[PDB]
Amino acid sequence: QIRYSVPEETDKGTVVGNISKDLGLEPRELAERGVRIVSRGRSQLFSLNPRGGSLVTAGRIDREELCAQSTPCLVNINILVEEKGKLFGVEIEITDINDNNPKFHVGDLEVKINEIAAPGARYPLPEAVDPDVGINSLQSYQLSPNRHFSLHLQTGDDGTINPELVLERTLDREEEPTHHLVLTASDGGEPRRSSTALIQITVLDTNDNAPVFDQPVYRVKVLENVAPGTLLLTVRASDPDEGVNGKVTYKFRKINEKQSLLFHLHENTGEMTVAKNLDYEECSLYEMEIQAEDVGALLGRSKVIIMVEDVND
Ligand SMILES: *[C@H]1O[C@H](CO)[C@@H](O)[C@H](O)[C@@H]1O
Ligand SMILES: *[C@H]1O[C@H](CO)[C@@H](O)[C@H](O)[C@@H]1O
Ligand SMILES: [Ca+2]
Ligand SMILES: [Ca+2]
Ligand SMILES: [Ca+2]
Ligand SMILES: [Ca+2]
Ligand SMILES: [Ca+2]
Ligand SMILES: [Ca+2]
Ligand SMILES: [Ca+2]
Repeated sequence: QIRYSVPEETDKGTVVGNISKDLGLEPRELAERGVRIVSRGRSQLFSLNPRGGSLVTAGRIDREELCAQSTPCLVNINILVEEKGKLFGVEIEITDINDNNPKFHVGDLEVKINEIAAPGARYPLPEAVDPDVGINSLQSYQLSPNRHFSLHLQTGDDGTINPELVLERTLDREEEPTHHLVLTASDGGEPRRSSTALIQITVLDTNDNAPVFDQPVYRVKVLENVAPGTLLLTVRASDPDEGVNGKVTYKFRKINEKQSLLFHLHENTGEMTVAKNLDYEECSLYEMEIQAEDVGALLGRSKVIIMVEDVND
């Protein structure tokens, strides 16, 4: 019939309730009337103090290991007055305290997101478990300020929380490849508890940058009697894409139908040099079309105007 209560994580010899008064006895008589505890299970976590006629704690008491998720933490014990032959039921409540903040299961999480991803996409975030329940349980999720994302606290009829990261501004690894965000799980206590997990956004690459030359039109003036193999020009095209998507290949547009090449444009480094003596060819003005190509078959087109200056006259 009796109901007591006691805070958790308390010490040994801590009062639970004035049992001598509710038992119809007197303090000194507690040892005299031969009343003891019938220790069945968790009832062993308590002991009787016959000196002051009280029920006291005799071991470590923590709701997390005893009750945890259950809203009421109750321990029902049976106390027997033998001489009177009377039995009594004692229900004991346990107060939850804040000694267990919301802790994540991972200290970090990497989210691989491609640039091509349009706003509206969503990627799951870690969750922190709260051993304590109530106000001393997980209360909020805070996300460090960014420009491309937003913390969506999803909640269904299930009851629990689902923190998902929503993209609302397109990413671009050609500008910024990685991002570092902070996921703070907070708890309402005194002071407010909290833990944090790291969120690394790894922006994967897509081939969206087409090759683009340094100049629409390349211009060079060289004497006809210049030695073959002379470095006329160093052609270059830009492609900020990652690795294979950034590999640029330079070549003449009409390279396939040509017979004897007058100039050699290197496939990789794009170095344009003299192949044959320009004097014998007797050409005074060249206007050649060149192109640059990546593995995505994206083209860049440019021109090169070679003015050949005659010597002997
Ligand atoms: C998480 O947030 C709390 C405030 O809610 C801090 O007290 C704690 O140190 C951690 O930064
Ligand atoms: C949680 O987040 C904080 C940033 O507020 C980190 O400094 C900490 O190491 C933990 O990952
Ligand atoms: Ca506790
Ligand atoms: Ca607790
Ligand atoms: Ca807590
Ligand atoms: Ca891009
Ligand atoms: Ca790219
Ligand atoms: Ca490219
Ligand atoms: Ca000549």
